[PDB]
Amino acid sequence: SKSLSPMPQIAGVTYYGDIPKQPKRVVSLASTYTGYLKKLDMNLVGVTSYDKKNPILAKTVKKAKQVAATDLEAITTLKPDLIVVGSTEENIKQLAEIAPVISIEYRKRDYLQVLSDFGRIFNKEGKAKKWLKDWKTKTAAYEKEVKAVTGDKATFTIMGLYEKDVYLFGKDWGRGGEIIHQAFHYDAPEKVKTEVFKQGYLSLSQEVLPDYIGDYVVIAAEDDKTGSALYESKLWQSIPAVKKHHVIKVNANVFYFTDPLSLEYQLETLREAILSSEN
Ligand SMILES: [Cl-]
Ligand code: NA
Ligand code: NA
Ligand SMILES: [Zn+2]
Ligand SMILES: [Zn+2]
Ligand SMILES: [Zn+2]
Repeated sequence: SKSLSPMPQIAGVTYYGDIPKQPKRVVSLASTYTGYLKKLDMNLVGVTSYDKKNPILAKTVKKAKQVAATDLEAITTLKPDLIVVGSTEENIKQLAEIAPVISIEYRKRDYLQVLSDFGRIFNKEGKAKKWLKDWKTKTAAYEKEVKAVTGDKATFTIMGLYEKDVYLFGKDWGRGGEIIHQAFHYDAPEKVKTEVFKQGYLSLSQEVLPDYIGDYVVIAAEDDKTGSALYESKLWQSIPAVKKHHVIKVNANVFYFTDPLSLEYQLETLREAILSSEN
């Protein structure tokens, strides 16, 4: 009985059932996408734990219930007309019995394309287009502002800390890489381009970190103590970028994401942090 989405065929997008064009009660089970749906003025009745822990996005979804993909009863009771999942979810069959499902395979469309793709699915092209135009202009302007500080050839490395582990990231695996490498067009060290960019991420032992850091490093973490032992180490303190105060420590609870709401916060945060590196 719902007016239907035109359900365009788009790389990475799979539809289960007849997707509504104008869903009124959306459950997002994919934190990668929740804020895209919010930007397009969807009514989110269910979101994920990650969404509730995202201090920027959470402010806009207070009325949504936190749910996990296993919460068949809670999701049913929310009476959704659309469920959104990532393609690695394992109970899509059961979810699609509750409501139509859109399943997205990560990385098939880039962080900007995802928004315009949802614009086509929901006939919200104008909202997507306006946001994307503003983003293009603003990021070009900000690229000039930050390269006025660093120079145009400065290298950046994206890093994240989790538990006792260290990771590097490329241009399209979160942690600020989309803004640093795609929006600001900062280069990365050669070793990062060669070893990290294709896969998107790389597990590293701490002792080799100096070899992967050039001018600047952006480091994501979920709490301000995860990195404490690393930061006090002689190894870390030996790195030229560290000596120069070219370390930018960011809050992973928002910096994991690439939705428009998270990005707006990240963009201003990174712009200000690059300026502040020269205080
Ligand atoms: Cl932050
Ligand atoms: Na966590
Ligand atoms: Na500023
Ligand atoms: Zn129950
Ligand atoms: Zn550029
Ligand atoms: Zn400096």
